[PDB]
Amino acid sequence: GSHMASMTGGQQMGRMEIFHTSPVEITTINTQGRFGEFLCFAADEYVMTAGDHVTYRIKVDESDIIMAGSIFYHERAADLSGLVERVMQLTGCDEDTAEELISQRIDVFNLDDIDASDAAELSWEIQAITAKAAKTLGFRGVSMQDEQGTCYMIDMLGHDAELVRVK
Repeated sequence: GSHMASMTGGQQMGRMEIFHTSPVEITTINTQGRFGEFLCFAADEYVMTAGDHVTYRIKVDESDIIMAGSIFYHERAADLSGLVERVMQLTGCDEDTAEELISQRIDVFNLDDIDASDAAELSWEIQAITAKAAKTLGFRGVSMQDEQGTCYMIDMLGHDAELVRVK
């Protein structure tokens, strides 16, 4: 069975070669992210910082973040009540930041307001909790603010052949 996704008919709109990082050697997906959830990729050559890690270059719909980013239109509307209590207790974030934080629109790396020392370690947890959002829609389409300024968290499906080492 399977091999059906490989025989796709141009269903995936616009693929983007992305740098997924997990310090290892290419054998199995470590799937050990901060949420036990999907894997991180960074934009540009800044896969982590330097390329001393086994990075994977995968092809991904640029549309993924667009159809997933639709979350940031509906969630605050109805889910607000639960969201407020949620992210407030998740990483001690004020509702203003909290709401936008769902789609990870601000890591403490760009933030001078909140103490970017302690909140920095919490921002890794923000990345974990943002994967929870990506876990809900099915399209993972989520982005962060890293050294280069945008990271993304996407699912490492059993199509693992997609993960091509780029160090």
